[PDB]
Amino acid sequence: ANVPGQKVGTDQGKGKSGSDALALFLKVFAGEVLTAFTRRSVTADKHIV
Amino acid sequence: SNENIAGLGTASVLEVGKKADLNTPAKLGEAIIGQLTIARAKLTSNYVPA
Repeated sequence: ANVPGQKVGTDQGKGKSGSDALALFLKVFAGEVLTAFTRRSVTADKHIV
Repeated sequence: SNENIAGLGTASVLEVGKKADLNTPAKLGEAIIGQLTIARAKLTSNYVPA
């Protein structure tokens, strides 16, 4: 059957639920920022200035 | 939820006595040093370093 081993991500404290197996790991920053798309003008050079 | 993991240890609260029956200042140090003995012993059984 299965192999006995360690549970490094499960929380097995006193009086604490252990139904999640990824509770002690952290969330990290990806490395890219989603900025809005740029806008451009069209009438800059089509009249008298 | 008084422990981190079961089988490691809890905290200790010790009573000294009534307040109206310790008028003399030297009648309070006796109780204090008489209750510090149990506090000394309850910290060693949890393997707390000295």
